[PDB]
Amino acid sequence: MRHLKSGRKLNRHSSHRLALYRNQAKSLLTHGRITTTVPKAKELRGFVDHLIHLAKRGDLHARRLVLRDLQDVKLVRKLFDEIAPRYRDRQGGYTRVLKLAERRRGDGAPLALVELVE
Amino acid sequence: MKGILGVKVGMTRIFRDDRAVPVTVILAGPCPVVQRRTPEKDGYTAVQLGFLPQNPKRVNRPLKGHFAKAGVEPVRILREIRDFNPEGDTVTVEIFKPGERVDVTGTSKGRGFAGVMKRWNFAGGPDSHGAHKIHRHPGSIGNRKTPGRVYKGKKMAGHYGAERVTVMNLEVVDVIPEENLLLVKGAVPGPNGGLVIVRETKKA
Amino acid sequence: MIQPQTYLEVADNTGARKIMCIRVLKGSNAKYATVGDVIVASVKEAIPRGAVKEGDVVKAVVVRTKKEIKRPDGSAIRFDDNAAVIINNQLEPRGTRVFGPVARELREKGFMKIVSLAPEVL
Amino acid sequence: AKHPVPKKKTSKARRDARRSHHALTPPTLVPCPECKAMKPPHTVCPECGYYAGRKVLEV
Amino acid sequence: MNRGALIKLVESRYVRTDLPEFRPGDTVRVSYKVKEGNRTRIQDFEGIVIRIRRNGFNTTFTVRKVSYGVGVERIFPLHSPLIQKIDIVQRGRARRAKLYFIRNLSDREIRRKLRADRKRIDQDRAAERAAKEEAQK
RNA sequence: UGGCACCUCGAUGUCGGCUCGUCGCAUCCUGGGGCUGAAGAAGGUCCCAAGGGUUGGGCUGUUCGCCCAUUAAAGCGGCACGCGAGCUGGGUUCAGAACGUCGUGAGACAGUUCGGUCUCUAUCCGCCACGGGCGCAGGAGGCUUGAGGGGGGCUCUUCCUAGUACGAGAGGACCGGAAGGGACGCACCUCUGGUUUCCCAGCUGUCCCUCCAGGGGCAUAAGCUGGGUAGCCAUGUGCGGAAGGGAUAACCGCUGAAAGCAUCUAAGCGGGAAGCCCGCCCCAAGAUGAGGCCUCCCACGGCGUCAAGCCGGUAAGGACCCGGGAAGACCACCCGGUGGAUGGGCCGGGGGUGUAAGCGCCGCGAGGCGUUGAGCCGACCGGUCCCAAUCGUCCGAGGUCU
RNA sequence: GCGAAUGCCGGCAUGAGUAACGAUAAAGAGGGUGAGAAUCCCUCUCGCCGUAAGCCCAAGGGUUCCUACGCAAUGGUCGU
RNA sequence: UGAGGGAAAGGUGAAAAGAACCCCGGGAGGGGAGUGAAAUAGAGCCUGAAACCGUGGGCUUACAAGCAGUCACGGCCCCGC
Ligand SMILES: [Mg+2]
Ligand SMILES: [Mg+2]
Ligand SMILES: [Mg+2]
Ligand SMILES: [Mg+2]
Ligand SMILES: [Mg+2]
Ligand SMILES: [Mg+2]
Ligand SMILES: [Mg+2]
Ligand SMILES: [Mg+2]
Ligand SMILES: [Mg+2]
Ligand SMILES: [Mg+2]
Ligand SMILES: [Mg+2]
Ligand SMILES: [Mg+2]
Ligand SMILES: [Mg+2]
Ligand SMILES: [Mg+2]
Ligand SMILES: [Mg+2]
Ligand SMILES: [Mg+2]
Ligand SMILES: [Mg+2]
Ligand SMILES: [Mg+2]
Ligand SMILES: [Mg+2]
Ligand SMILES: [Mg+2]
Ligand SMILES: [Mg+2]
Ligand SMILES: [Mg+2]
Ligand SMILES: [Mg+2]
Ligand SMILES: [Mg+2]
Ligand SMILES: [Mg+2]
Ligand SMILES: [Mg+2]
Ligand SMILES: [Mg+2]
Ligand SMILES: [Mg+2]
Ligand SMILES: [Mg+2]
Ligand SMILES: [Mg+2]
Ligand SMILES: [Mg+2]
Ligand SMILES: [Mg+2]
Ligand SMILES: [Mg+2]
Ligand SMILES: [Mg+2]
Ligand SMILES: [Mg+2]
Ligand SMILES: [Mg+2]
Ligand SMILES: [Mg+2]
Ligand SMILES: [Mg+2]
Ligand SMILES: [Mg+2]
Ligand SMILES: [Mg+2]
Ligand SMILES: [Mg+2]
Ligand SMILES: [Mg+2]
Ligand SMILES: [Mg+2]
Ligand SMILES: [Mg+2]
Ligand SMILES: [Mg+2]
Ligand SMILES: [Mg+2]
Ligand SMILES: [Mg+2]
Ligand SMILES: [Mg+2]
Ligand SMILES: [Mg+2]
Ligand SMILES: [Mg+2]
Ligand SMILES: [Mg+2]
Ligand SMILES: [Mg+2]
Ligand SMILES: [Mg+2]
Ligand SMILES: [Mg+2]
Ligand SMILES: [Mg+2]
Ligand SMILES: [Mg+2]
Ligand SMILES: [Mg+2]
Ligand SMILES: [Mg+2]
Ligand SMILES: [Mg+2]
Ligand SMILES: [Mg+2]
Ligand SMILES: [Mg+2]
Ligand SMILES: [Mg+2]
Ligand SMILES: [Mg+2]
Ligand SMILES: [Mg+2]
Ligand SMILES: [Mg+2]
Ligand SMILES: [Mg+2]
Ligand SMILES: [Mg+2]
Ligand SMILES: [Mg+2]
Ligand SMILES: [Mg+2]
Ligand SMILES: [Mg+2]
Ligand SMILES: [Mg+2]
Ligand SMILES: [Mg+2]
Ligand SMILES: [Mg+2]
Ligand SMILES: [Mg+2]
Ligand SMILES: [Mg+2]
Ligand SMILES: [Mg+2]
Ligand SMILES: [Mg+2]
Ligand SMILES: [Mg+2]
Ligand SMILES: [Mg+2]
Ligand SMILES: [Mg+2]
Ligand SMILES: [Mg+2]
Ligand SMILES: [Mg+2]
Ligand SMILES: [Mg+2]
Repeated sequence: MRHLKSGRKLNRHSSHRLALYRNQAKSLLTHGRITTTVPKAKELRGFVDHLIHLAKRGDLHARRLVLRDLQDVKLVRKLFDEIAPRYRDRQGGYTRVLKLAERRRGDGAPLALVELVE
Repeated sequence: MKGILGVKVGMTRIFRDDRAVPVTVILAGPCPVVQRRTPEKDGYTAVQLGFLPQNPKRVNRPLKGHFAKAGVEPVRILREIRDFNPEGDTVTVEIFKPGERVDVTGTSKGRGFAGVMKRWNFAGGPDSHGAHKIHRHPGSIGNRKTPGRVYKGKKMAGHYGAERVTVMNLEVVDVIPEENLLLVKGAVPGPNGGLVIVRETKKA
Repeated sequence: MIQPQTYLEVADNTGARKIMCIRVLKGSNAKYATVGDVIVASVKEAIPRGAVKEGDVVKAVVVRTKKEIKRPDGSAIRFDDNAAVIINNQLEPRGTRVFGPVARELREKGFMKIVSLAPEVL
Repeated sequence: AKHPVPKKKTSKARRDARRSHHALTPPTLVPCPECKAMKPPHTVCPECGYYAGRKVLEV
Repeated sequence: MNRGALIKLVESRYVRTDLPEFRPGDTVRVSYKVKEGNRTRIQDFEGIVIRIRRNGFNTTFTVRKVSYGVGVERIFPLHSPLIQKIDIVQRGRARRAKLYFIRNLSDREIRRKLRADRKRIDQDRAAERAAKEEAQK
């Protein structure tokens, strides 16, 4: 009855949810900004902020913990070598979520526009 | 009839001389009184308390604007505690004494649209032995032609919980004076954060 | 916490080894049975040369359960297997050597000759 | 044909009364702080684009 | 500060935090006891402790022992007034902190899976406290 | 069990069981009382009393009935022999087949046995819950009395009085007190035990990242095993029934004529039950009989069929939108919206998991040691404005009459 | 000469914006075409079959094959 | 499979004189303009009913219970000197 469970259940199962966050992490870290639905985004921010806080260390083990959920070495070296320096003067919350209008025609779902903070 | 506004903060065990007591720590702090009733004005003669502090900008002022007593308006429901009579400033915990039986009236947890087996403790059909779809159903709800209609209160599914629930005859274990806390003996209605009123139990 | 159709293991030397209890003596509908509780058991298997044969309907007291005994100080205790001692109709054990450990609630619930007979009372 | 069936048909005073609740509400339309068009709150003005920051792409 | 461990720290002003920390190894535990009116006869109880469910003030642990062919295990609150809790042989090697698998196999192969430690023996004998500084001068 | 054949042959599903109840008393117990062939206990019978209970099993398809262990009791009935738009199909009322009997035979048997399709969508009334509109004769924010309605309305054992009264003795109370239980109901997760779906660790096979190492996917919609915090529960914990008042039924009376005596009654006054109403708790002013109290705002800003009942903004307020919540199907309720800790991230604490990767040493190697209670963290509790509630928009009385 | 025949034929209702939308193998993201894209084309990830959910024939079906132009109708939604 | 069973589907206008052209709209669909006696005579288009679905006006309904009707009193609205 989830009297305290956060969850964010998304009409999928566990491996589809974790592999979905694996896919949106790669698609958000490849091009920066992203556009998706709202409840997938409002929990995906808690995953990408976890990856960037595990990118602030950079000590050969947190690299492996980034590689547990980001299987592209070229994307991880781009993450550490192009994203990790310019966020070091910011403490937490490295991702902004701004809701987008003009909902989809076939679905009627509200849109979310989620990008890296400048 | 002594009473206080309180709020659940959690429960634990205390240790007496031989037996442990499943206490509930409960924060019944300094409660400002705002209004007294009168037999010559309303008759039932209760006293209106309010307890937890509010910054004066979320108010809307039919509420902001009570007179001299408790100019700083509280947050929660201004509960009248049914013929209790303080001196006029506030009601502390030292009105209560350890070893007295105190009533706790709060607001229990609503389970949502709770089922009939979880709600009214039925038995239902078996899992095996050919049972089509009866595994959690209540079953029969009446009779044929006479009487016809289903009687009122047939104890079916609905909103179980989220109502005002009174748990009675709780003995006071310990009093904390510096933070104005109470230690009742377990089974308080309400979640961590649910406001209660704590009266005197009768049980004469 | 033993129920109907339960195989209590006899911790006594009255001949019985494993018994099956049916009705608990507490009231109208005794659902469970704690430690220190008089039950009625039929004897399934016995050792020879004993006064308790197979199929006897005797009374007993429960001395060990796998379900815990909750001591009133907050503490608790569990055992390894269910055990009973063959009591009579006048609350006296028929055997003069009880096997293994027993509980402490037998003392405060009446029985002294059983607890004084048990070697290591827990 | 199976276990639930309508015994009698619903008339105009009952069909045209059960439809009375589910009607479309007018969507709230606050003015855009830069654009001279209407838009629902807490989302992007489709011509403004958040004071021309992360906007619908301009030249 | 309305809720949390500062309110739950007020009812922890009688805590007994001088008793030593212990991993799941062999130990002996004495306890107060009330029987026959008088509160005397503290009782010792050795064995291997299985589960360490530490939770704030009201922590719990369970000491199992083999007693006359019967596995008897015991649920202790660690803060009720038990006098001494001294560890006989600090075996340990708790690869699993919840070693519930022992209750199936009751035989000599307990200590081949629960081997004697060396580390806590080393800082135990190195932390033996026997430094005669009291009234030494 | 019958008799009748009055609606039902364009059909009203038949026995039994499970779940779910409700009602009557002609009461099985618990509560009172009279009589007794009532010495006491245990009894028998009758009157009042339906408030609450009426077990767990074996046998047969069984209702019933016979036995085991208990209890104070394992009551009798109705509600389409309650209940198949709830379920079961064991028997009977389908087609197969066989046994015994009858019949030349086909077949039949209120005789026996094996097997044998039980029909997803609620239109209206009813019921359980939650809402929208309007009303409550000015508009709102709260607090709250209670006309009325349901829940609970249990009950046993041990000890003192007391081995006293009584009885030759065996036996063994009434009155009152103390403690502990069996079932049911409410609340909680601190103790005990569960679940906890990717929180942690280990492991097998294959494939992939990059060869080693280290990782990822699949083997469930968890790949298996061991744990597992918060939350949700009971197997756990704390409570409940009352204590007390009034009128009472059966019954026991006081005074007292009719009927100079007598009499509980004809006037009156009493005692007298788990029964009734009080009392406890919630529901509750849609109790139009629409209650009561505190606080905020209020004449025109134009004119009728005149203080809006002809209209546009607006005061108090409310609504839309967003963050959310042990609040929740949707709705609704509650806390916030830069004057903020409401959610996410981070930090600190609690807690789960158990010595992370890498380095150095030993060993041919699998593996073991120090770095290390380290590394990893879903919820529990605080702090931090780093990000998201930015901007905002729309309704809203203008104070009728005796 | 119609109101009945569980009459027939044609239209429109109730059921109702209700059930369902057809194996619980699984989708996500960035560009392009286009007035209009969760559904069309390309690219990067994830999953499924792989004694087939792969390939080759005979049955059977009869232009369903390819290209170009379009969405009147069909595709259990949209669809360029 | 086959023997066989077996439909519905007529109407513009005298003459297509079948709506050139402008605008919205992707198109469809129309709004104008024009032909036409008539364009609610617009291309399966003569007349075009009823069931059915709506829009606009008058009356009445949020304390009343009925196979929904009839009679009476009254109020409101619309015709008629
Ligand atoms: Mg949460
Ligand atoms: Mg779905
Ligand atoms: Mg809830
Ligand atoms: Mg069940
Ligand atoms: Mg099933
Ligand atoms: Mg079936
Ligand atoms: Mg009736
Ligand atoms: Mg209508
Ligand atoms: Mg702590
Ligand atoms: Mg009859
Ligand atoms: Mg006749
Ligand atoms: Mg019919
Ligand atoms: Mg029939
Ligand atoms: Mg029949
Ligand atoms: Mg009677
Ligand atoms: Mg009788
Ligand atoms: Mg009696
Ligand atoms: Mg007697
Ligand atoms: Mg009754
Ligand atoms: Mg009854
Ligand atoms: Mg039936
Ligand atoms: Mg049926
Ligand atoms: Mg039925
Ligand atoms: Mg059958
Ligand atoms: Mg069958
Ligand atoms: Mg046959
Ligand atoms: Mg279905
Ligand atoms: Mg309904
Ligand atoms: Mg309402
Ligand atoms: Mg109220
Ligand atoms: Mg009332
Ligand atoms: Mg009423
Ligand atoms: Mg009542
Ligand atoms: Mg727990
Ligand atoms: Mg748990
Ligand atoms: Mg794969
Ligand atoms: Mg595969
Ligand atoms: Mg899987
Ligand atoms: Mg799978
Ligand atoms: Mg007299
Ligand atoms: Mg009388
Ligand atoms: Mg009387
Ligand atoms: Mg009386
Ligand atoms: Mg926050
Ligand atoms: Mg810690
Ligand atoms: Mg720890
Ligand atoms: Mg740490
Ligand atoms: Mg963390
Ligand atoms: Mg932490
Ligand atoms: Mg999670
Ligand atoms: Mg948290
Ligand atoms: Mg928090
Ligand atoms: Mg702080
Ligand atoms: Mg006709
Ligand atoms: Mg019909
Ligand atoms: Mg027809
Ligand atoms: Mg709907
Ligand atoms: Mg539906
Ligand atoms: Mg429906
Ligand atoms: Mg559906
Ligand atoms: Mg699906
Ligand atoms: Mg896509
Ligand atoms: Mg796109
Ligand atoms: Mg584009
Ligand atoms: Mg897609
Ligand atoms: Mg061919
Ligand atoms: Mg074909
Ligand atoms: Mg073709
Ligand atoms: Mg083409
Ligand atoms: Mg198309
Ligand atoms: Mg289509
Ligand atoms: Mg096109
Ligand atoms: Mg002309
Ligand atoms: Mg025209
Ligand atoms: Mg025209
Ligand atoms: Mg037409
Ligand atoms: Mg046409
Ligand atoms: Mg003509
Ligand atoms: Mg026509
Ligand atoms: Mg209309
Ligand atoms: Mg009325
Ligand atoms: Mg009215
Ligand atoms: Mg009438």
